[PDB]
Amino acid sequence: DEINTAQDKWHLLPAFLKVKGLVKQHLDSFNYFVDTDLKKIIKANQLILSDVDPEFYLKYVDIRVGKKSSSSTKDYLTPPHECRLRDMTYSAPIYVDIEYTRGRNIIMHKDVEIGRMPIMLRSNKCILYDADESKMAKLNECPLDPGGYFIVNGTEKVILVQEQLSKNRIIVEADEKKGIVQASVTSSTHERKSKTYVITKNGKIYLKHNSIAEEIPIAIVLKACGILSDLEIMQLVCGNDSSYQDIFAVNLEESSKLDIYTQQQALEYIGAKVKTMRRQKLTILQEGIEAIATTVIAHLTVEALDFREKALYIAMMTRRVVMAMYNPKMIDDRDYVGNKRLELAGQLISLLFEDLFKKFNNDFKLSIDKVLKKPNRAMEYDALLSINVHSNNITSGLNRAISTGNWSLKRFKMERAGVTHVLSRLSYISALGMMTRISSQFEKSRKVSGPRALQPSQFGMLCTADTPEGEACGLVKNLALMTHITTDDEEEPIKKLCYVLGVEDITLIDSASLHLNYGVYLNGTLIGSIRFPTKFVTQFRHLRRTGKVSEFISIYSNSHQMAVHIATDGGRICRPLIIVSDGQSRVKDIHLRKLLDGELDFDDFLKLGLVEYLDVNEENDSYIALYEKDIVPSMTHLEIEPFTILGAVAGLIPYPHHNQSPRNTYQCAMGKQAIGAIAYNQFKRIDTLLYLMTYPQQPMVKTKTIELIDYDKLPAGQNATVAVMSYSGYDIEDALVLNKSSIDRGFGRCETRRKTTTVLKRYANHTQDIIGGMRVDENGDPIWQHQSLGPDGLGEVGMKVQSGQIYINKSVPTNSTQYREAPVIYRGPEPSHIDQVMMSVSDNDQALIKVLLRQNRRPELGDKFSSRHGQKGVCGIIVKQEDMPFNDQGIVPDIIMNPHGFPSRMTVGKMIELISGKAGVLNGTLEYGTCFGGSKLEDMSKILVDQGFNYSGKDMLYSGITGECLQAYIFFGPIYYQKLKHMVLDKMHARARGPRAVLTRQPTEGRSRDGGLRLGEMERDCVIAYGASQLLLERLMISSDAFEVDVCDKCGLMGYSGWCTTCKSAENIIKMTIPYAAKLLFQELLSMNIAPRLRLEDIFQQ
Amino acid sequence: EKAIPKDQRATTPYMTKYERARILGTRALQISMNAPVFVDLEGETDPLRIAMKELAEKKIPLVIRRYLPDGSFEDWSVEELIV
Amino acid sequence: MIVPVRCFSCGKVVGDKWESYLNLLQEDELDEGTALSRLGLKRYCCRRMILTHVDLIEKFLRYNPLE
Amino acid sequence: DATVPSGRPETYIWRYLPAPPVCIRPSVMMQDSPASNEDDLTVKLTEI
Ligand SMILES: [Zn+2]
Ligand SMILES: [Zn+2]
Repeated sequence: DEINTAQDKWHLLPAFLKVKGLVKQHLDSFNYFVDTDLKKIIKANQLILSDVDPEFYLKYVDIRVGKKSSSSTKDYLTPPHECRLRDMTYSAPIYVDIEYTRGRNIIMHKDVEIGRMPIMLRSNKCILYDADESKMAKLNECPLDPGGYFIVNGTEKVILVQEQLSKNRIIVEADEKKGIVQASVTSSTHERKSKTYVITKNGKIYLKHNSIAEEIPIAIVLKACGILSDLEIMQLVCGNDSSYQDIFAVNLEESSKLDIYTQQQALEYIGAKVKTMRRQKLTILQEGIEAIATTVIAHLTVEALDFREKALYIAMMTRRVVMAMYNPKMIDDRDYVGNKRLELAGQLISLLFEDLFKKFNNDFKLSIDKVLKKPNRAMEYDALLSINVHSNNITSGLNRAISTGNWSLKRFKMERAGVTHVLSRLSYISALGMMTRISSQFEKSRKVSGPRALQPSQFGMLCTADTPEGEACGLVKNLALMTHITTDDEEEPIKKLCYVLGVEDITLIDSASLHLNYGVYLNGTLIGSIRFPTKFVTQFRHLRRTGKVSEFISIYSNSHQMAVHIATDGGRICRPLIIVSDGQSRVKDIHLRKLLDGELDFDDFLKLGLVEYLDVNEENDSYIALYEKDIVPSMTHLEIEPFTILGAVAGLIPYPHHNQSPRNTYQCAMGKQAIGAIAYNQFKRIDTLLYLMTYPQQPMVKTKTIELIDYDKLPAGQNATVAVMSYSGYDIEDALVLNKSSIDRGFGRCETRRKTTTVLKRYANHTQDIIGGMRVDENGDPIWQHQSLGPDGLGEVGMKVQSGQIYINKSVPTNSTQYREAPVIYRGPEPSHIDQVMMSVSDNDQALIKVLLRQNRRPELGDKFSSRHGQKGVCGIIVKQEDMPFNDQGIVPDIIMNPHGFPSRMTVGKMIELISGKAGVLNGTLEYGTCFGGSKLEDMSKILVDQGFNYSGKDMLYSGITGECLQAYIFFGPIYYQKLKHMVLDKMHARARGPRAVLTRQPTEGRSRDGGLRLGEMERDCVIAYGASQLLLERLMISSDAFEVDVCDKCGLMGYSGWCTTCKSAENIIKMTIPYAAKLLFQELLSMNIAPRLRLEDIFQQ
Repeated sequence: EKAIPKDQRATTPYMTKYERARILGTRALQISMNAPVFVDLEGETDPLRIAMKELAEKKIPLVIRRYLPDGSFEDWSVEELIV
Repeated sequence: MIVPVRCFSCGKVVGDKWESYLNLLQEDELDEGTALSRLGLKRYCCRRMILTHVDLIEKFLRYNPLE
Repeated sequence: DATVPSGRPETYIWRYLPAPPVCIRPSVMMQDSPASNEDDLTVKLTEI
């Protein structure tokens, strides 16, 4: 069949995904780190020197990860699955070349390991790179596993993509009753700061830096930065517009109000306000201190005597302020997607390793000074034993930062938490969706909902449905399917190109003509102005399409702010788009024919100028067509596939465009909790928790996404025969009816595997734990507590354990000769089965035991199920097959779901899924429910009619309990249903009496600790409103903490054992019951200087 | 500290829900403490249900002391409190 | 993992038809629909039991630990 | 109110510290190290 561009341009998405997988932000960022950023750190910190012994130095020449020069191969890395099993870190050694001087003028190289680098999965240094599923089988790794995380101490940790406002860029915001402040958060490679900028009063404009004592008025700083004419000031910040002149004139007047100014007078004024530098270089306290102040006021570091660049930057800052004061709506949305950047794992580890390497070099220099401070016999030979010992600190910090998520960077000075999370193993989709997950910047004042709303500018860049529920609702975002994140490329060769293309430098530009032409900005900085801004943009775009500049540079033109903007920084979100030229697409299906034939992989569509990346800002300048049919000859691009606006998780939904959006969001939530297949090595894995479906089925109605992400290879769910009808009355309010005898035959049958890890730790007193045990009775059989224990003292593989039995008989020394028993006891309401006992050793010659407890689980009453459309609900009743309604062929539903769930949730996608699945099973083909597409309803109805069924999927059933025809036709067909991780067996908890808090003598607060249910202030309020005083007393005093205290009648102070121990009389001591919380509060108040003396009276005597 | 004489009484002659609940609780506690019951059980063992039966027969030997906010009180037997 | 012995809804034995269905697909190739109809799977429940099954056991056996 | 003893204002200046009972600041058993772990109020009164 001939290739049709309209319906075959979608293959560019699989072409893009082949070389640029879903987990590629992490992958590329980490490869960039380990390949170039490590060299960058080692070349920044290349030499360390000592005050003493000047004829001596240490040089860091080269840096490498995982390879030596001795052999062509890399070093043996313990494979990542073995690292997972043995609770160690998947890391490769960092090798450097050291030039340390010998005392006899000898120069040599070396290959010295300075630590272990935690290697991300499936990166360049990872052993699973370019493996063919056969080496993956040999390495016990899943070929479908996403990669892009770290194994540190055996746990899978992922550095989530970080959202944050773009640095080095001007942001202007207004406010009500306070004034207009607009900042430029500028970050250097060693110093980050924000040049705040607000209007204090009277329309007066000020510059507010942290290092500056008081906000310097704007005319002062403008005069300081070389622009000292006080007319060109108003010309730069005001142009020819009349309103801005009077808006700005007040701070022009102030400039002479204090004292008339030269440049150096303003410079001295600025320098007088600099705070401190930790009292070093005290001899700089002069007019020259302002030079460092202005050098470290922004990213526009000045190394000469020309201040034009910073002057024009501050003038634009001011002019944006003046525009905002003239009228609001000239501000930028802080939630616009074009104003945010995504930090990635490689960048995070780059800065973390830079900090750790600075610490390492400081400590190495300290050790060198301590060694070489000795007067005599300063033998230089083997001066590297210190670094051999000292290599542990880099590894320790690098591992611990990933393990805990707290990143203590002393140099850059902030403490961030939650940088890493444990990779979720509830489902394959759960893991893949934890990949491509974005966490937004904290300290956001969550009381408001600015960065919680969904923006139109995130179309195609962030998934429009995968936003989580409950508390971080709108704070955690997910990447769309077809997306790229730009990488930092050098800006200097683009400035020269801009000058070539007609941009005249600002130093060649005068103030009076600056706001008469468009001004060209490179990363927010005015590099110059150009005539023909649209021609310049077109020529730049032609150069980028012909590959003369990097494909990731973005160029767009703002008309309100007369500017041509060129962005080269990394972290910008972009997506590919077909270029539409002269009203026609550039692909024209010959390229598509080549692409399916094998030629022209996705990169060649970029080299050929047929497809280009667009960031959010260029989309302002673009005009995209969704389809080839509505290409008007004024549009600039054409969507490859519009279903890519949903992420990986939202692609599990059949016909999502037929659903209300909250249903799609809730399915994005529940699909990550669905129970199913995890990996091809799931039975070789030993995880803290794992839910597995016994008989997972691929959905009958699938999408393009689920096969692009291999969801049909490890599915999580089953195609239940569903009758949509009211039945038994046990299906009201999301409750489901489950077929008994479908559960008998294995429908919904899952299992849970839990691991328990113990370490036989050695101690200082040459002593360690042992695992002996299995005592017997007088008849030779073991005691019941050891019924499944084995001679080794570790649970027998395959035997059952009930509650109270031991599967690990560990004993701990009493002087840690004599061992006290500390065995691991199974505490489970239902028995488990030992299916894997792993006996191994950690990296520190310490015995390691891991026991996997497997437990089959029948679907029961209260187990939660969901159906890919946000329609969740527990099993309300399980009924016999004969009581279930049946059709002519005797087909009987596995699940009955209420019709009342459809009208209000408005999930038409679920009905279309039922019909498409029915037509698909009857036709022998899996159907498609892709977003904005899928199998047409008329085709499915035609298939249904051809096979003898109603076109609308409504068959006539008979009642299973009366046998008669149901008076209404029942929507009958297969629907994919997922069993969710929330089972009633792990939620059923009940406590009568038991463990109590030591401090407060109240019931414990955990289900594993036999905890009680807290009766909060709200329930106390409800019981009060009922007027039930005795119930209040019983619930809050009798059944929680009842203490018989001794209270003296003379002094209102609690006694003990009928003794006041303050008057020492025991005559006035009274016995009463009060909350132990009240007793604790009184004893705490007596610890402070409060005496809460209790006065008593008789209840009786009236 | 002064009981209103029975001949005149300002409080309501009807039993409140709180009065009924507290009377049932007190009577059930007494029965659970092996107090004699003045109703025919017909094989009932629950003290609460025995107390409800006595209340239905109006054979509960308790009076309600309703204190007015001014400190006085008027006594109402369970029998005379109409439901 | 492996083909279920019975259809979840009817109870008809479908675990003895997996290999025959695979052989119908490979040797003397048929459409999936006619291959399901050739085996006797008339009801759409028995049809989906075979059509939507994912044979994960063949993938799990690639990690057999007692070779 | 100076009717009762301890109504004198000078008693409001910290002179005697009533160190709380051990039940007020329980010392937990076998955390991390085999040795018992103390708590904040105990440490502060030790330093005082
Ligand atoms: Zn006393
Ligand atoms: Zn069947």
